[PDB]
Amino acid sequence: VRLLESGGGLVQPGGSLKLSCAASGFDYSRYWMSWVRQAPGKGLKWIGEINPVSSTINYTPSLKDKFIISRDNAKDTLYLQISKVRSEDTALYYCARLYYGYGYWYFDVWGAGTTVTVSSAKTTPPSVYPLAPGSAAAAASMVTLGCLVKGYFPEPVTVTWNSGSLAAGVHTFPAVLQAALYTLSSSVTVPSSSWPSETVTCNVAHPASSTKVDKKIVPRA
Amino acid sequence: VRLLESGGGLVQPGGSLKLSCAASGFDYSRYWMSWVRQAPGKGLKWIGEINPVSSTINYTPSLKDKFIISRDNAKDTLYLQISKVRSEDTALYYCARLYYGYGYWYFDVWGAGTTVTVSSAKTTPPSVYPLAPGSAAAAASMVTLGCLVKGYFPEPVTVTWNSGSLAAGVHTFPAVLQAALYTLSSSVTVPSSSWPSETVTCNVAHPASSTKVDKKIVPRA
Amino acid sequence: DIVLTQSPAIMSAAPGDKVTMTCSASSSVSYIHWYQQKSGTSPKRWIYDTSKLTSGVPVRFSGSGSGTSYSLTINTMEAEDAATYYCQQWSSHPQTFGGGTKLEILRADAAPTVSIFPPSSEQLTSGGASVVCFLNNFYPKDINVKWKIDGSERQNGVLNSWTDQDSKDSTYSMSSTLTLTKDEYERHNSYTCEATHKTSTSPIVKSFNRA
Amino acid sequence: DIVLTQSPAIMSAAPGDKVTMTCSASSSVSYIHWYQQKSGTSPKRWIYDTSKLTSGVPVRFSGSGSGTSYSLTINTMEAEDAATYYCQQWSSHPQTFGGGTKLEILRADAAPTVSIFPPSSEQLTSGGASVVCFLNNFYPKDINVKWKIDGSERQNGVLNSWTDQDSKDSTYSMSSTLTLTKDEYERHNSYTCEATHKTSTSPIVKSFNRA
Amino acid sequence: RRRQLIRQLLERDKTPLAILFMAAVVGTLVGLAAVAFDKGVAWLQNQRMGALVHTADNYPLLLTVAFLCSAVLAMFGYFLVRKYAPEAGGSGIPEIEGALEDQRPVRWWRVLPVKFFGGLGTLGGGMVLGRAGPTVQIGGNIGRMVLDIFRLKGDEARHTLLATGAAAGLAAAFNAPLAGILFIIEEMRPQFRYTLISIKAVFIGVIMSTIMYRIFNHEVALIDVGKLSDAPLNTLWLYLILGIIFGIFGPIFNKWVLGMQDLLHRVHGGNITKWVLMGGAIGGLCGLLGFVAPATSGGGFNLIPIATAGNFSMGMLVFIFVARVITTLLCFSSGAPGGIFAPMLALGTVLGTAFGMVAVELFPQYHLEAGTFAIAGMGALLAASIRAPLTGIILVLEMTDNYQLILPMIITGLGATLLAQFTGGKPLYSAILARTLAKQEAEQ
Amino acid sequence: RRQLIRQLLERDKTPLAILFMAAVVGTLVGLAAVAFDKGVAWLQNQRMGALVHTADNYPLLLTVAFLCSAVLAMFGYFLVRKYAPEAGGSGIPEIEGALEDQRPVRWWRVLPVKFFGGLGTLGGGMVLGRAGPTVQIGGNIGRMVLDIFRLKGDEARHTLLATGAAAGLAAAFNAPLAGILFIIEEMRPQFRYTLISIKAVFIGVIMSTIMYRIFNHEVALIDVGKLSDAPLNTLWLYLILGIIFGIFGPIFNKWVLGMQDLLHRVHGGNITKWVLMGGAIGGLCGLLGFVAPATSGGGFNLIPIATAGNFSMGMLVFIFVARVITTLLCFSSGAPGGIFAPMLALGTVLGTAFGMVAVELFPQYHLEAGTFAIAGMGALLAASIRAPLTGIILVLEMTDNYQLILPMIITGLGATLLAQFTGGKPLYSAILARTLAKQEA
Ligand SMILES: [Cl-]
Ligand SMILES: [Cl-]
Ligand SMILES: [Cl-]
Ligand SMILES: [Cl-]
Ligand SMILES: [Cl-]
Ligand SMILES: [Cl-]
Repeated sequence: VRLLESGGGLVQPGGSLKLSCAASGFDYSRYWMSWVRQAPGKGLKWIGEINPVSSTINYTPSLKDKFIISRDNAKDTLYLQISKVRSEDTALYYCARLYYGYGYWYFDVWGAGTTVTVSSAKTTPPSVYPLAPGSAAAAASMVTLGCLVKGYFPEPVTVTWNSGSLAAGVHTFPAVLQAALYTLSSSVTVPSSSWPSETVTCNVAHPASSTKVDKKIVPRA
Repeated sequence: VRLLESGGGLVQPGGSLKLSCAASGFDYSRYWMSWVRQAPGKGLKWIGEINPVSSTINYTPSLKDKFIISRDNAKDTLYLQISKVRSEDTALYYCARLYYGYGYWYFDVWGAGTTVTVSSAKTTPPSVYPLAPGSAAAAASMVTLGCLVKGYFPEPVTVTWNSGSLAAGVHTFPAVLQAALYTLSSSVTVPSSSWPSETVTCNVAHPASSTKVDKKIVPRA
Repeated sequence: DIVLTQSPAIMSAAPGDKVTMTCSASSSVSYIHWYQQKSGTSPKRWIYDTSKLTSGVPVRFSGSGSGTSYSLTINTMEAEDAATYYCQQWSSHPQTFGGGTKLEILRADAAPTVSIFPPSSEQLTSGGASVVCFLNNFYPKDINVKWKIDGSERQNGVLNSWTDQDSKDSTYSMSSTLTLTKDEYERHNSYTCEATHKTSTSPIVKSFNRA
Repeated sequence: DIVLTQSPAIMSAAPGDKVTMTCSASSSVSYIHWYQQKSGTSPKRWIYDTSKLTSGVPVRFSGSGSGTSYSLTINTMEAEDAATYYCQQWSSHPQTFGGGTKLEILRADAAPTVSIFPPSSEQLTSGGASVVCFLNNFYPKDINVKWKIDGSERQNGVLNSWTDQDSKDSTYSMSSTLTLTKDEYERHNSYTCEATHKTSTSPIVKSFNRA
Repeated sequence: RRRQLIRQLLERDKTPLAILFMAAVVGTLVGLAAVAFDKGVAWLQNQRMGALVHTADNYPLLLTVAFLCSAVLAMFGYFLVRKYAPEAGGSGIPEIEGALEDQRPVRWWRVLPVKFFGGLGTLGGGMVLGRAGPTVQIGGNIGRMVLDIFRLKGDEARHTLLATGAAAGLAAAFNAPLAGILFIIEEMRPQFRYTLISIKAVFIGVIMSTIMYRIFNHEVALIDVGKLSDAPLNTLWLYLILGIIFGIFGPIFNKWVLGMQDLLHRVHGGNITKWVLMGGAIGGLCGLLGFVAPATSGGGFNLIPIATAGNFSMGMLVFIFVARVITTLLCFSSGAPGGIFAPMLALGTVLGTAFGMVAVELFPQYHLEAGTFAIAGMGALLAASIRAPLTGIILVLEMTDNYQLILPMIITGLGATLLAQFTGGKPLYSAILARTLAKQEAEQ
Repeated sequence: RRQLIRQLLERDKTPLAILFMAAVVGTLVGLAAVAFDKGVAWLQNQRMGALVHTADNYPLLLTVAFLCSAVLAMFGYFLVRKYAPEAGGSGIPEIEGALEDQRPVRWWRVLPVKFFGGLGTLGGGMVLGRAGPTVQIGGNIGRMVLDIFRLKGDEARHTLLATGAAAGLAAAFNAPLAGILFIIEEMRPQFRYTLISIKAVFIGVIMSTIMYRIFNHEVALIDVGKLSDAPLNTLWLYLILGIIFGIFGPIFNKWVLGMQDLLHRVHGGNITKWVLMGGAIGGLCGLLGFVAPATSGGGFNLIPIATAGNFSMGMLVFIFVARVITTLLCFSSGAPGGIFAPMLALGTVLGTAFGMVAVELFPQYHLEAGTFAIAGMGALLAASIRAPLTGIILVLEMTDNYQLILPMIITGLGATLLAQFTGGKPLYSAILARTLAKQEA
């Protein structure tokens, strides 16, 4: 039983995007499908719901057609169209499967959800800079490294180290937005005797920008 | 309610091909799917049958695994694998849907077809040439056009006009084989006042070859 | 495995005639079926359980039989019935189909309509030179095509192909295609196509000259 | 539309401990539901119909409440109970969710590890000059970073970002990044990074000099 | 007394083999009959097309033949009743039901031909009469005809062969064996005194017929509706409510049907010609409606699926309801050889659907589907009028195949009789007997 | 006639006081039916944390696997021999007789006995149903009320006793229809008109069914999915199967009966010779419930597996006979439990088997063994207890394959058709007759 919804992404204000939700692992019919969205930081907000034969479809209180939910049971897929989008529409969009206990329905099985950023700003690859300790590095037991990933848009970026092969002592702060550009750093503490001597590489990936870069953290001259 | 079976084609003796048959327009389950093949010129010969839960599968007096019918109700698709194929295996392969009256089962809704030719040849596209009336065209009430499809293997080719939009007055002669190559022509009589003035196009398709070509019949300039 | 054998292998009668085809089983069968197959199409479930016309089957058609020998009948057949009928049983496993019976319609004379075609310009651009010549909508099927290069016989490279009776108009149409090498072709002028059919005493010619 | 408001917005209790979160409705509800949401994952249906743990929910968890006020509880909460719980009703259309409550593995104070960094040579090669300064693994989350250029205040261009409590060590880590123009930067020497956290009376400084 | 019982227990279920074997012949015959009727009825409603369509040009000429045809037949129906078998005209169940208590005769040598050909007219014409009663009655007589032709003696063979002939009949009319049996033993059987009716005998009869119906009605439900949605408990009370409504409307509809049949007795006084004419009158009337608003005329079956689906609008439902509520009375109450059993389904379906659509928009949070209520009531009008809850509930299920709705279907049809009781009214079938039984005497 | 005419006009007028009481009955029966069902399980659970505990030492396992059952099993028999002998056994013959005013409703005794009594026999692992147990715990509930509210009359005694039964059967198989069809096909005094109000039973059954729903929702008891259908050319096959059940019908009746005699010796009538022979067969069962569960326990759980065609022809016959034994040995041994449910399990298993044979016998009928597994799940009830209608409808009610109704009836009918023509009698009425005649004299 899986609920995989695509479609999300970047859209310019006044736009329109058809979010999709492919269902697998159960009988699509007999089921009431819905959508609920979680605005970054905020809570959940039910959008709508569409019964099996789609002879019923309801949306939270939002004018005429801001939303248009539908489903093609011939493809066990749930849809959601959002027109004239605005910043208030930038959130994670989940499609759930609806069921109940005594009868006061619940949101049964959720999905990963697609993100939707509604912005003017233009996509943008990121620039990755290595954060090696200064020349006056008090090389103690542990050595904190890290690499900066700035000037990109939109979210997100995925930073790993040595390709994940170095997962303990890793950090990736939340990205901060500024001047229509995102910026975040990644921390990675390792044993001093382990670093200079070996290769500490930070691998950033910006799907949107269609880029991938490996910055090798070398000691400061 | 449609039964569309693919897979067919060209295979060298001692080979194996997985014929598919996608169902649509009804509930795949509750249904006993089967296969029957028609050898060019000859009649029909039931191959096998595989109940819903596929907990039953019986073949014709075959061998070990000459045939291997199966089905993935998750894709409402019927399958058929033929191993160590031989010339006796060159025929049209239909996948039917089974049902019954009083109970003595019948082959309910037979699908399209799909052909399998066992040979050492090469899957060769066809060459399509426009057959426009000569310069001394005695342009009478009706004008007979047509296009020639030759030098392809193996069968079959589908010739339509203006995409079917012109079906009355069409002809497609049985393909003749020669030098391990097939050749056929398609006739299409239309009203003279209707042709030069309009666009008469013959669309040929050769699945095996994986090709499609539209020859526009232009007067012999 | 029952050995169903459909009596007339091929038969012809004129519409409005009462036609009946047999289907005997080697052993015993019950509740036979019949499928209709018209050229170019997969079989179609016609009659079943010996005599239950399928939703759609003209009430023209009737089913029958009993254990050892069954039959299918058309009270006053119509030309749209031209096809091959297959009786099939499954009152004994594995199921078995009959040899079939090809129904052919008898109609009044219906003289051809020839059409000569000069090899495409594109085919000539590859050494090929096919001189196609159609012969559309005739009846009977007995028709003789004969080629004449620069006013002379010729039977080498010639290939004919008839279509099968028409479901609607009950006529035949055959094509004749003479193939030559661009050169062999280019070294001639008159390319005639002579068709001889019952409908006329003097053959129907239709040639074209490269010149 | 019911106005579900989950009481504690945020809360922390050492594991094994009993913990309880409220969820008041503006009006009347019945058979409330609860969904657990761990960082990076879609909501998961925990408790429902006011108190039916879902197939899998540790029997550690307990539901409760009635009409206008409900609650969810954990007898001996574990570490893997750290998450955000969302109560939701649908005893009145349209359904509504609560503000949510966030459960965090309260742990013992941890002195923050401060690591400062001179802008990359590569970034300086483009006019940019970001002086990153990390503050890794500390508790509680309250921590104050303060920059000092050549021994002086500075709050312009500075940007901080806290991570969300570490699943494991349940500590917090926040970065502070001072951005400047290659020139603005180059015209100074001392770049200190001061961190003030409960764990100490005297802040933790960590500077470097271009010289 | 325990002395006798102990000997009776040890003597349970020993139905004479001769009896059993005859319930087989009965059920079989009932079936073939049930079919012929069913088939013949349709065949006529067919002609009644090749009539309209042939005159589809001259509109006034249509509405003319749309009246004439029904009328002519309808009349022929009534005629064959008033002049050859008055016992027929009407449901036919009250009679057989009374004949069970040895209170009315089974003039099968008369009734069979009459009721049969008689209904071909009324039904084949387009009247708002079912086919149930007609067969159930045609049934018993079949079982009686055998009882006589083989002169099987001993009340058991008269109450049993008459009973199996009934269920055989009912089952072969809705293709529902369970209902056919559960019916006899919940309504038809003499209601106040132990009886010599062998169940095991009935079954065999019912089965035999159900087969007969399966041999000719192979591959086609009477009321396909597909698996509807389910029904949470929090939406259960809504079905009680629907029942209560059916309960108060139950007896009322009974008053009407009843009185209506009196107020219609005047028009003809008892005169054969005042009837036969008033016959083709309501007949021709129906056939007209069966071309200008069919949902108001004919059997009603056909619109049950459409109704459940939610294809009819609230407006169209209410129109259909009332319209039928009228054509029904006017047709049944007019003593036409037909039934009011099936048409009652149509009303319950339609009335339920309606209830649904309201329920839906009222509580969108129950995620309702008006189609459930259309089914929770398809037999509720049977649970208030004929007050035969069990036979209904099980007849519905037997043909709507939605067991997931059994808890709701009961909670409605129960509430049905709960209010059909607490508010006057009585078994519309029992009252008809009481009257015809009382009218038997009280006139000498 | 004058009377009739006045009776017709007087039909269906059940005293509002009566009706309102069938509601309380059904309600109570329900909660009860559940608690029983819940408790039984709860125990079969402990027997797990028990085995698992000693899962290391095999002999130690096989030991506690016996002891636990035995211990409880005894506790069951004890609470019966020493507090309510009327309990021990089905419970249906009793209530059934009590309907004809031929036995008493010692509810102040039976309720606590049969209830906690069965928790032992069942909760231990015996081949005993839960049907009878509750149908009986039922009438008593409807009686307890009759008494506590002294609603006078026979109607209120035959009705509140009846509805308490259906309410009981229903809340056991979650099958209201069956619950009702049962009372009026079997339970009701078989030879004289009675004062039992149907409309009253319903309300009872319903109220309990709700009660069962309030605590059992979202999960069936026997999920089998929609099975294939059944052409008419394959109908006779079901007749055959019925005829088989019809000959084996009475026979199994003989055994069940005699076997309870041949078992009477061992204890003579002695409480200690029973209670001991109690945890004997008990501990025996619980052993089998860890070395071949298909032979032991309730049997339900293997009805699905059986219909699926998951059991081989070999394993089926093993399971048949095995159960055919544990069944007798457990029921016939006067243990407080039923033989209703376990009879299902037999019919299922016996049907399946018939199927697999039919299948390979006629591949052209495109048969599915699973259909015969269902045309017989209640056929053993149509030959033993000779209650076809209630069976047919109890199966439907929980197999949900109405497509098979025409077959199911043609089997179960043939079941009683041979169960009749070949001796035998309502295994439930014979037990009454026996217990009734052994009474006077
Ligand atoms: Cl009447
Ligand atoms: Cl009717
Ligand atoms: Cl009627
Ligand atoms: Cl007993
Ligand atoms: Cl039991
Ligand atoms: Cl029992």
